[PDB]
Amino acid sequence: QNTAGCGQNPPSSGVKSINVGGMNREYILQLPNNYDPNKGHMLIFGLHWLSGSMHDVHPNYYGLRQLAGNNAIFISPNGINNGWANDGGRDVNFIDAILQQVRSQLCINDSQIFATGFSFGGGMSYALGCARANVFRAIAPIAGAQISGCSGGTSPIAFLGIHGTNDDVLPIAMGRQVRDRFLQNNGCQPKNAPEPGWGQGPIKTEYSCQPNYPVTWIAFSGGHDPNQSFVGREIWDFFSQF
Ligand SMILES: *[C@@H]1O[C@H](CO)[C@@H](O[C@@H]2O[C@H](CO)[C@@H](O)[C@H](O)[C@H]2NC(C)=O)[C@H](O)[C@H]1NC(C)=O
Ligand SMILES: COc1cc(/C=C/C(=O)O)ccc1O
Ligand SMILES: [Mg+2]
Repeated sequence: QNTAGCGQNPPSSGVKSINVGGMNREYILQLPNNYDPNKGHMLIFGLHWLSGSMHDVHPNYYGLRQLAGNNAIFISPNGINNGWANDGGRDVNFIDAILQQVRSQLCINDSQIFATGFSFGGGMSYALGCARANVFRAIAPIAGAQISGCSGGTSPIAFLGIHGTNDDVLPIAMGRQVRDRFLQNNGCQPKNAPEPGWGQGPIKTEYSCQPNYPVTWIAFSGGHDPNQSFVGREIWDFFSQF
């Protein structure tokens, strides 16, 4: 179902500021090349990593921008202290405030709201899946871990996890913990997920879960690096199935 912003004159793309409980915070809004204000769009949050900023995720959005056509609106929010510590839920509240604002300004399909990010931004995507499973259709942490909290975390939500076997910063076992939570929440049948050897190609494992709540795990043989050529393709294909 489409939001109240449908049919309204659109704002401009660029850096926006927003008051969150007295705290001034900032995000980048990127409209598609051809924005039809009468068509419901996907909404994709891309979340930066530690010591990064919103300006590192924009303009490429982990490879999604080049694949998305006119179907998606992109948002790159800025973390406090170049991170997503999410103290007391303040970063979940930030996302709540962005959503309230953009849904009233833009034509968004409420069943196509997504979040993805790398490392600390993958932790933050996980926190949104824990606390806002009613809002987000799917999350895709890249080298994620439980480092931004997880309040709630019992509801199902479609999940794609990507992680490198030789990641020395957030070891892959931390990403498997995130995955295993949604294998339980989504009612997935137990299944072995093989992971590649050194110098071997990525291995994607698709689980059998409740119909609306798929779980996919992709392990690649590299390290702490989101710039693999399959990343944008796999995330887009996962998001566009809904
Ligand atoms: C908003 O998004 C939903 C889900 O993507 C759309 O519902 C889909 O409609 C297409 C039409 O063939 C089919 O793939 C399915 O029937 C629906 N997919 C689901 C429910 O996952 C919906 O049409 C979009 N637009 C509006 C106005 O709701
Ligand atoms: C190991 O624990 C942590 C790791 C990170 C790394 C974030 C990043 O690389 O983006 C952040 C916070 C942590 O508590
Ligand atoms: Mg298109």
